[PDB]
Amino acid sequence: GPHMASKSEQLLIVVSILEGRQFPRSPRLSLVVEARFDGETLSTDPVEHKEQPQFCTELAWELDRRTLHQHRLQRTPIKLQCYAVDSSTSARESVGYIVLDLRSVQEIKQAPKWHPLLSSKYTKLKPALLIGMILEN
Repeated sequence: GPHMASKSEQLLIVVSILEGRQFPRSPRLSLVVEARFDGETLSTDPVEHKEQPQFCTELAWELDRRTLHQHRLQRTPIKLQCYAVDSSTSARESVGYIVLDLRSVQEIKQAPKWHPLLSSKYTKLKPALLIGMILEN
């Protein structure tokens, strides 16, 4: 009819923020990673600003397969920013960003990979995040 409903499988996109490398050791600071996908922001809880920070957090969004297909075609990003948080002054500062896209994410799983932070505040070495991305069921 003139109005047509749509049905497709409900899915979870799960982004795993596993760990970092090549950060400066900063005992006064912590690190938070925030991810935004399609106007929905999720954040890790602060972890120590070690050289190899242990984020160990999954961030999950729900969508259906037809909406996912559209996001692939539009190359809708999952936008990550990494923040150094200074609890002594309740301040934070972006120390770099990563842009992920879903073009390849599938049930058929892919191994996590290292993504360097772009526009990094920490210009010695190459700070990076180990990130996994999967479609769950």
